[PDB]
Amino acid sequence: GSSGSSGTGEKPYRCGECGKAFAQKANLTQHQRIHTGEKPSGPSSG
Ligand SMILES: [Zn+2]
Repeated sequence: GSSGSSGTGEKPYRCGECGKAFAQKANLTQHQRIHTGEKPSGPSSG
């Protein structure tokens, strides 16, 4: 999935666990997953 940089302003949505932010919820909701049960491997997806 090769895409560019979507034109989005500030981010109204701000995570509650850490305090992150995102222009769209879909981006945040998927982020919270990082907190929900910490894995041994860790968030790398490299
Ligand atoms: Zn967070």
